[PDB]
Amino acid sequence: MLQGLNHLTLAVSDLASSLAFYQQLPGMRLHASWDSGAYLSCGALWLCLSLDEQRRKTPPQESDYTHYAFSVAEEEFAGVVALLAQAGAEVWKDASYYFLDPDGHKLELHVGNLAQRLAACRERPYKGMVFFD
Amino acid sequence: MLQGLNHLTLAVSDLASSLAFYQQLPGMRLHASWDSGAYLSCGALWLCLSLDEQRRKTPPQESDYTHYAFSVAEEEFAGVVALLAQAGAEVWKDNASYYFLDPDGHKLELHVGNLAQRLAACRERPYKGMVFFDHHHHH
Ligand SMILES: [Mn+2]
Ligand SMILES: [Mn+2]
Ligand code: NI
Ligand code: NI
Repeated sequence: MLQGLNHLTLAVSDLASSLAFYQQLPGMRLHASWDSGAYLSCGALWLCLSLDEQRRKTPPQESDYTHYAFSVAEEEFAGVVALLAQAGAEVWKDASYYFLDPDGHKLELHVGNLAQRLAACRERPYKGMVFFD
Repeated sequence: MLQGLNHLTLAVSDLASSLAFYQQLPGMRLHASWDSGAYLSCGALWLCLSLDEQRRKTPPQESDYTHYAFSVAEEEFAGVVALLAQAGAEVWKDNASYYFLDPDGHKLELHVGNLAQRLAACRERPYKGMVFFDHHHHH
């Protein structure tokens, strides 16, 4: 039986460039690096960077909505966003902040879990929404 | 401070096709669905499906190595892979890991072991040019 996400692996074109970008994020931690990848963690998240020359840096309008979001407390959301604004991180769309990584992977800062989102969705459902017990 | 992965959102071309696929995985559980998306959980993972016009069934050779792996216990790895083999899930890379695609071509994986165990394995035998940053006394 599946117990959860084991690891998230992102294909990167320049490992040193990607390592600088993720090391600036508070909570991100570098455990090891080698010639074609690196191992990082962020809380329980095991993040793996994999060097891939068949990885393009893609502008956000030319990729789909697949994105990866990281948890930030409400009291610290404003701080982290200011840190990425000062760093010059490019935003790709409009309690969330959407920013890309050096290769164009769509990332997000988000406050709230799945339980708070379903509760909000109960009080105001989307079109055709069904809840399952 | 970033505390961890908040949610993983996958773009899908057929929402109903995708929910059949992910619900076939034991432990994958559906909480809500609507016209253009769904909310699922798997342990602590919050998985979100988002219906997208601009999404192709991408062949594995035409996409990069970005993939998403799910944890399975050692005693149950064979069962879950056998379940996906009988279901006909397309494999995207040879072989404690099993690499399979979802109906849109998102690269997935089942894996036994965590990052602490992989780091231990890597220190017994490192990759090319590997440098470790958690202090150890392995020789
Ligand atoms: Mn999101
Ligand atoms: Mn993997
Ligand atoms: Ni040894
Ligand atoms: Ni020591």
